[PDB]
Amino acid sequence: VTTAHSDYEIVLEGGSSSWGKVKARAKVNAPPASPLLPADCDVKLNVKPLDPAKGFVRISAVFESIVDSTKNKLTIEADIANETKERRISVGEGMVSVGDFSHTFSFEGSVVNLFYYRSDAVRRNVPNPIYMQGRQFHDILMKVPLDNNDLIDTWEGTVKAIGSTGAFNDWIRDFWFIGPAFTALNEGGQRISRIEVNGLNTESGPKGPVGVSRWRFSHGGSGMVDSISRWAELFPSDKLNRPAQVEAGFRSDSQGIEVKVDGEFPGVSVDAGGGLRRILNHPLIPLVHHGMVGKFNNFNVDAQLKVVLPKGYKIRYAAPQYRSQNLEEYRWSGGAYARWVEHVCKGGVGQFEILYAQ
Amino acid sequence: NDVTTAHSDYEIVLEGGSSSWGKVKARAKVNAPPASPLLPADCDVKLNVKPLDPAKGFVRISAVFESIVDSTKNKLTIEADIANETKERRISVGEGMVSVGDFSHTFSFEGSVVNLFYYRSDAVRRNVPNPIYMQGRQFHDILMKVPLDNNDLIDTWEGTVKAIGSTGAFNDWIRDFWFIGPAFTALNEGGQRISRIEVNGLNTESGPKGPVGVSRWRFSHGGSGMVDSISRWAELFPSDKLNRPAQVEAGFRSDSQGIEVKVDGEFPGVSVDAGGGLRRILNHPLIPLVHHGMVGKFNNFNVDAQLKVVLPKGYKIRYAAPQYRSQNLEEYRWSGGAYARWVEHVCKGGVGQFEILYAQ
Amino acid sequence: TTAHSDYEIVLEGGSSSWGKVKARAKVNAPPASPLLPADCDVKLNVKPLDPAKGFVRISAVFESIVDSTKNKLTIEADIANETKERRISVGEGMVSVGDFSHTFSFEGSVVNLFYYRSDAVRRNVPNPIYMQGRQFHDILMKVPLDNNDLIDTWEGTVKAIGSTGAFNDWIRDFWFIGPAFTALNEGGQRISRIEVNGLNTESGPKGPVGVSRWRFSHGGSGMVDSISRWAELFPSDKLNRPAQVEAGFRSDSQGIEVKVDGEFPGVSVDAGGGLRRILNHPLIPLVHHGMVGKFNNFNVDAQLKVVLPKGYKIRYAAPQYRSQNLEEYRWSGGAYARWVEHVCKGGVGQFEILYAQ
Amino acid sequence: AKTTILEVLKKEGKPMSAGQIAEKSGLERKEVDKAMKSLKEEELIVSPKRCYWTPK
Amino acid sequence: RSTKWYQIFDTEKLDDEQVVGGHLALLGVLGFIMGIYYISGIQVFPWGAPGFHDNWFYLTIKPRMVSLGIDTYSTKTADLEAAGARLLGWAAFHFLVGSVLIFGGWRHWTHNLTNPFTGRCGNFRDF
Amino acid sequence: SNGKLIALAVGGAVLMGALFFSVSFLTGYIPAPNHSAILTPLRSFMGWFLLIFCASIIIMGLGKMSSAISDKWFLSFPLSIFVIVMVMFLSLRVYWEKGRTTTVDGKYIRTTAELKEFLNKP
Ligand code: BCL
Ligand code: BCL
Ligand code: BCL
Ligand code: BCL
Ligand code: BCL
Ligand code: BCL
Ligand code: BCL
Ligand code: BCL
Ligand SMILES: CCCCCCCCCCCC(=O)OC[C@H]1O[C@H](OC(C)(C)CCC\C(C)=C/C=C/C(C)=C/C=C/C(C)=C/C=C/C=C(C)/C=C/C=C(C)/C=C/c2c(C)ccc(C)c2C)[C@H](O)[C@@H](O)[C@@H]1O
Ligand SMILES: CC(C)=CCC/C(C)=C/C=C/C(C)=C/C=C/C(C)=C/C=C/C=C(C)/C=C/C=C(C)/C=C/c1c(C)ccc(C)c1C
Repeated sequence: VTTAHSDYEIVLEGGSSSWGKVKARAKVNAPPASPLLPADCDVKLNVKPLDPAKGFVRISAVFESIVDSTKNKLTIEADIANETKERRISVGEGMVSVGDFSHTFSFEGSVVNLFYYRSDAVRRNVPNPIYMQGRQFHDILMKVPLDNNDLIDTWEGTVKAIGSTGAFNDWIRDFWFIGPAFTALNEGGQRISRIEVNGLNTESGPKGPVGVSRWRFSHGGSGMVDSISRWAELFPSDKLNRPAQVEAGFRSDSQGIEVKVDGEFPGVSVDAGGGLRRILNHPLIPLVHHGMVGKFNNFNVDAQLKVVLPKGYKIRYAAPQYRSQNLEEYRWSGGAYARWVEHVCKGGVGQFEILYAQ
Repeated sequence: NDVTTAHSDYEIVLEGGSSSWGKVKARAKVNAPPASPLLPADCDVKLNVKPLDPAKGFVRISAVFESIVDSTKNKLTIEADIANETKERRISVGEGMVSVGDFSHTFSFEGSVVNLFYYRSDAVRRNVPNPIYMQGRQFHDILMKVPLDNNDLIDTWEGTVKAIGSTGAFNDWIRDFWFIGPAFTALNEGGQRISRIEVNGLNTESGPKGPVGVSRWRFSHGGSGMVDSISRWAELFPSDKLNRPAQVEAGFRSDSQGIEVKVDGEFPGVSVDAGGGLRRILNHPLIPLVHHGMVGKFNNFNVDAQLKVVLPKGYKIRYAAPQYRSQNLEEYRWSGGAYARWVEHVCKGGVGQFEILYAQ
Repeated sequence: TTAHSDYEIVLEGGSSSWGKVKARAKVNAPPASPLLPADCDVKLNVKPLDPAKGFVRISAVFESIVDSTKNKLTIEADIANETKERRISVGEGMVSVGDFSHTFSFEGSVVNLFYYRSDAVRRNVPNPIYMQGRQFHDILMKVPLDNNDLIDTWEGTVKAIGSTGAFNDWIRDFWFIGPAFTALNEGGQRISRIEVNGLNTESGPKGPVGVSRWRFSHGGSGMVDSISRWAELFPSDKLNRPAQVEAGFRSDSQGIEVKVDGEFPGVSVDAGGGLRRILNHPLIPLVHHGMVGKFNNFNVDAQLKVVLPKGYKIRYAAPQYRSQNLEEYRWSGGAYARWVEHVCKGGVGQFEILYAQ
Repeated sequence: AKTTILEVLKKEGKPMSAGQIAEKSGLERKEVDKAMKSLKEEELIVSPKRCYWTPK
Repeated sequence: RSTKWYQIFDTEKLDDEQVVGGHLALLGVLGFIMGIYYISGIQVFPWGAPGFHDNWFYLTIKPRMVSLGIDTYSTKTADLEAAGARLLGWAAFHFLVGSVLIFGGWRHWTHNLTNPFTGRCGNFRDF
Repeated sequence: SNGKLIALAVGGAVLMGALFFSVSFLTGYIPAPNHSAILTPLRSFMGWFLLIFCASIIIMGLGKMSSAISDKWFLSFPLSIFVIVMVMFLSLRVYWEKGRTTTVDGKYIRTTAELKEFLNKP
């Protein structure tokens, strides 16, 4: 019958604190769409305010995933700060490790996200500007110590290709969107500009040769791209006055998929207007990119959302109405909420507007 | 399994003889969430067209979109005199006004649209009776003037002029600005390849309203035959068959709970001659179907659809795929069985055929 | 809505991967063709021609009837994998539609260059699926123009190339008609602008023959079988016998009927440790048929029979089999039906079948 | 979550423990003794049902 | 909010066909309950054993049964057994017909008015 | 971990039973004409608990019924009651009152005339 049992929970904090405990478990009997299974993964994201004076937050992400028979691990740790309202600066390190291979990397990239229109006629008229068209440039300088032989071989191959292939700048695009990514990208409204490789350099380090690559690209969003439209909302460094955590994971086999998520992070609540708060506008990139997998099996949802408001807060509006109320906990279960869960699980971008106020 | 109800009643009242006119009524109710991140979404569209000058080819079309999205009121009015100059070209001289909340601004435009098919094969036209996929390309040459009588208008014009003359990549990224939201997907999902634009003019002057900003831009968009705006070029705008004012009042009232759709209008082009006095309903446009498929796949549903065809006096249907369920001597009714399958197929994004052939 | 499918795999004994595949499918769903009465009688064949050079003779026929219009296409080819990245074919064929007919000949070289061939990925990932790359595709086409339509089409093509420099860019719209263009995006393909080296014409035994030496580039992000699995899709070395696939197909308003019957190699591969693997499922078919498989809900009535060489018992069937009777493994219902619905609607999840030596 | 308690029309019950405790033993009551088994079965039926019932 | 557990079947959430199906399913349930009540008035089984005691349900609906000849106000065991056989037959008829009614109400509630014996469907709006 | 919840609940019930038994021994009472003093206190405690437990599970199950009720219960809610009611009626015949309550002889007293003739036995 292909049931999908889910349970979501959003505990909030009072005042202007946009902090939230987001818990979410899911179990789906439908097969996953990964051509290699079983696929297991655990992702941790811990960010701490390192130098609040300059807006620097140290964010560390650890991915540990077994695919088929190979273990893979990607760790990153970067101090990220808002250089301006449109520019963000990151200095970080990390490593990748796949079976009998591994290599570290250090990067000093900068991301400049700028919209295409900043008209006030729209901001004063539309209180909920979901779509915001924009372009996000990345100037990425990354260094990798070529301790292993395969690293050196790939460096030599890239050097040969860039210096000989006149169409490297655009074919790299369909290189580094491996498999269905290059599809989902286009299905999310995202465009990628032909990269410019400002330079390849074998600037050796203290303990062996180091491949240093500086390259600039840009991804453009038609508004459905949350990484562009919701730019300032992606980075609550101002809100980060304490460590924020996320611990997610999924176990997938031909039998089905299981998902766990437990996080404490800000940006969950945003001011809709006039002292009224709102659970943040749902990002649309996850939904449209899920629609590339969620439309493959006919499923029936058993979902239950549990929004635990802070002490003294009331919900003034819920598009799918809440099923029950425990004087601070509002429960959505079945009815229109189940339809909306089936709608977003299959790729829908419908609005789930929870407005709440003290 | 759990599915959502989708009720629909359609009615096509047809006229006989050389008259290709038809009344179209359509009521629909869907107990499924919409795909609009801004909800609720109300909208009413009133397209009115009239024959402005017979024997000259000029009609006047009046499109009145109105919508209320997230308690924000929007309204576009267009009044355009359109005329087919040659087989592959037409010209539109029109005016209009867009409005959002308190803001509003008017505009005027003169636009030449060419539509060139990629081939002129007599081999295909002598063999294929239904040339659906007629690939080609449309070239718009739009010139447009806006009275810049607002601070926001002049700010936007300033930003545009300082952007076009600064970044040479403007012609490439104007598209991802221009097709807001999922519309960019809908560019290729329907096979529509919007091309890099060419700004042929960015002048300004002083008109009776004050400063007026005039922009001329040419842009070509191609089609692999799935683009109904290209393959059906001579069939989507029947200026010759417009001997009477045609009207179309559409609208929807999509709440979070569901979608209510109401359409009512009379216009020509519903029927075409398939040869040998065997009239038929026009080939279904594929762009609306494939574009609605992006949203129609989000929920699993059961649909009860009632297609009524009110034929004129003394007209017999000859073939219908799927078959009609009840005739009532003129009112051919489709409902359930394979027709419900077809309605689900197209409401989920399908482009399956519904070839109603009828002759006197 | 029901989809009754019966699959039957019969693998040949020994190291050979030769197999006979039967597939009888019947779906009570409307097709996604603007012309519904669509019938096809595809008949692909291939026989060895010169093992000393690997030359194999392919013979494909695509007789079809769409909307009472007879559309037939035949291709004879002589193909060889000269370099294992470059493949060269010399062949001919004909295209007929209704009362129109015209022949053609071709000499085509396809160089499938992978972006990366690093040994780390190969040695760490036991089953590499997504191998992004690019095919550089050169074709010399010799088409006799003994018809008015061909003559004026050739003249119009020359005029178009001489008039617009966007011919290379805009020919992609003409090249993939209908949703085919979308099949490039959903399938991860990306076709580059064509490169015409000359639209010549020469006197022939009867009238002139137009010569088109045109080259393009088809890149794949890894989801493309022709890019990722370029070597494994053309087993000219494993062709110890003639191979033949016959695919009948019918579609009307009522439903779709499919009838595949084919003996061919490559239906099994080596996986290491003495365990052979029923080959990885191609990804382009699933993600391209999913563009039509999402148009209707259906109940799965699928049944798969796997007949293996005796003593080659299956290990790690994921999803698992339902019934085994001495080299007839059977899948029906359960997780297998979920996976059948998954791949019908566009899914590309793994159906891993391993059988021991 | 997994939502082990899975109500269905085929919901006869498939936990091994609470399934074996689905026994009644309300017969030969001897109210002190076998109705104490009725109490035990109700307890060991509700406790799993409240924890988890149908993993099968 | 109309999501309270006592507003689940509210009219705003149900169509005319849904209400048809609900009423038919409840009428089949009603026939099943009526059969239960009938078999609650079978003082002596035709099997030849003492039967159910009196309950307020059957004692309420017994005068109607006597009026209709289904039951009896006789003390003779044989006649009461025959009338219990009549009650069992009528209760079985109610069970079967109510099962058919629940089936039809399910089909109307599921908006699936397709004949099991013929693939021809039906239109609630036009029949 | 809900294991400790059930552990505490069962320990509390067991302790209630043990306390009832101990105080029954403490409280000096003539057991009965026939019944013992080992089983009767346990019978009373069984009634005590079974009552409390039945009320608690009824409350909890009806709360979760109100929580989980939906349109999907269209056939799940009514038919269930039907079956339970059916079971109840059958339970009246086979378990609680097994028969029609004729005399020991089996004369089937069924009219007021014979009831008058019976109650006045000589
Ligand atoms: C380098 C990446 C960027 C960035 C990119 C994005 C993007 C893009 C999005 C967010 C979104 C959000 N981010 Mg952020 N985010 C950054 C740094 C931060 C910091 C911080 C101070 O460092 C904080 C506190 C946050 C917190 C938040 C919230 C404001 C918001 C999610 C709310 C929700 O309910 O989540 C619920 C959370 C859960 C469901 C858990 C999800 C856990 C998984 C493991 C994370 C996603 C993984 C993804 C599927 C796989 C990508 C792997 C990569 C290929 C390596 N981000 C950095 C600088 N963030 C989203 C949002 O709503 O924007 C308005 C959004 O669109
Ligand atoms: C939609 C797919 C194509 C497209 C295909 C066409 C087609 C086809 C036509 C035009 C026409 C026009 N196009 Mg255009 N055009 C597109 C995008 C654009 C954009 C843009 C969004 O930036 C612009 C500025 C223009 C500019 C213009 C004008 C030059 C001209 C008249 C506009 C107007 O008054 O229409 C009036 C607008 C309304 C009627 C609103 C509703 C529009 C829809 C598409 C009509 C549906 C008809 C309905 C099914 C039948 C109703 C019956 C009624 C009785 C009429 N196009 C896209 C890329 N364009 C016309 C022309 O060539 O003029 C010379 C024409 O025939
Ligand atoms: C500026 C726009 C273009 C144009 C663009 C198109 C396109 C593109 C298509 C049509 C289609 C049709 N048009 Mg036109 N149309 C033009 C002018 C006309 C004139 C005229 C003499 O002026 C007439 C009589 C028609 C009439 C018709 C029919 C021949 C045909 C629909 C048949 C059917 O049953 O519809 C049933 C009608 C309904 C279901 C009503 C739908 C109501 C809505 C409001 C109209 C569609 C709006 C769209 C979804 C949203 C537009 C939003 C934009 C942002 C503005 N159009 C102008 C010149 N028209 C289609 C057809 O089949 O072509 C062969 C088609 O592909
Ligand atoms: C499909 C994805 C790729 C592609 C990938 C490949 C691959 C891979 C090969 C070719 C080959 C050829 N391609 Mg190509 N090619 C594509 C698009 C094109 C287009 C076009 C209209 O756009 C053209 C003109 C060509 C032209 C050509 C020829 C020059 C050449 C030999 C044809 C042959 O004999 O066909 C015969 C045609 C048929 C057999 C029809 C059916 C084709 C399908 C794909 C066969 C599937 C196999 C089936 C499941 C099992 C068969 C068992 C039988 C017993 C054999 N390709 C796209 C972009 N092309 C070959 C080569 O390089 O020659 C040197 C080759 O190996
Ligand atoms: C010109 C085309 C290319 C070519 C391109 C491809 C592509 C591309 C694919 C294969 C695939 C396969 N090919 Mg090959 N292949 C070529 C030459 C050969 C030769 C040979 C000695 O000449 C042989 C024996 C094979 C045999 C095989 C198998 C190894 C494999 C299918 C296994 C399976 O279970 O099939 C089961 C078979 C059935 C389901 C029957 C399917 C029958 C239909 C008629 C074939 C597909 C038609 C397609 C949808 C429409 C083509 C339209 C064109 C416009 C003509 N190919 C030539 C040179 N081959 C697939 C594979 O696994 O790749 C790794 C794959 O994706
Ligand atoms: C016959 C006299 C009344 C009438 C009597 C009833 C009764 C009585 C009931 C309905 C029910 C409904 N009525 Mg009414 N109804 C009438 C006319 C109407 C009209 C109209 C005129 O068009 C409308 C629109 C409705 C609308 C509706 C729906 C809200 C609902 C049916 C859908 C559904 O959920 O059923 C399925 C509904 C159920 C699954 C829920 C109720 C289940 C019950 C409690 C199960 C009992 C089983 C059995 C009796 C248990 C044994 C107990 C022993 C006998 C002691 N009624 C007339 C005027 N209607 C039922 C409903 O629930 O209303 C909300 C309901 O209870
Ligand atoms: C309807 C759903 C259930 C059902 C539920 C019940 C219920 C409940 C009861 C019976 C009872 C009876 N059932 Mg029954 N019964 C059903 C199907 C049947 C069928 C059949 C053809 O399948 C038959 C032959 C019977 C037979 C019978 C009799 C043994 C008995 C007396 C019926 C009689 O007086 O009705 C007379 C009916 C007619 C005159 C038809 C018209 C009825 C009018 C419209 C009733 C409403 C009047 C009121 C004033 C309102 C009028 C409103 C408007 C102004 C018109 N049932 C199905 C299975 N059955 C009764 C019982 O056991 O009595 C003790 C009883 O009350
Ligand atoms: C339990 C009997 C239920 C019921 C259960 C079913 C079942 C079961 C089926 C339908 C089907 C249909 N029902 Mg019904 N339906 C009931 C009453 C109604 C009511 C109403 C409550 O107002 C409506 C609007 C309908 C309407 C419809 C049609 C849409 C459809 C038949 C199409 C047609 O051409 O058939 C021509 C004939 C019909 C309109 C008659 C439909 C009603 C019944 C079968 C006959 C008359 C009622 C009679 C007094 C009681 C006999 C019931 C039998 C014991 C089953 N029925 C009766 C009370 N309905 C049937 C189907 O789709 O047919 C192709 C089907 O298989
Ligand atoms: C009417 C029956 C009781 C039912 C009352 C309901 C209780 C509140 C229930 C919530 C009410 C409500 O509103 O919501 C209902 C919600 O239910 C559900 O949620 C759950 C939490 C899962 C329900 C389970 C709660 C629990 C496990 C069950 C209840 C708790 C239990 C275990 C109750 C019993 C406890 C005991 C037995 C109490 C008594 C114990 C203490 C005693 C006897 C003291 C002894 C003294 C000693 C030490 C010695 C004595 C001594 C002295 C002094 C002197 C001398 C001598 C000689 C001696 C011996 C759904 O999830 C939601 O949907 C739904 O809404
Ligand atoms: C087209 C239009 C406008 C429509 C017109 C269409 C028509 C004419 C209407 C059809 C109308 C029709 C035919 C609809 C008929 C609907 C029926 C028969 C539903 C009956 C439900 C029973 C209920 C609610 C259960 C109650 C249960 C209780 C609480 C019992 C409690 C109880 C009692 C009392 C005593 C002892 C014990 C132990 C208990 C538990």
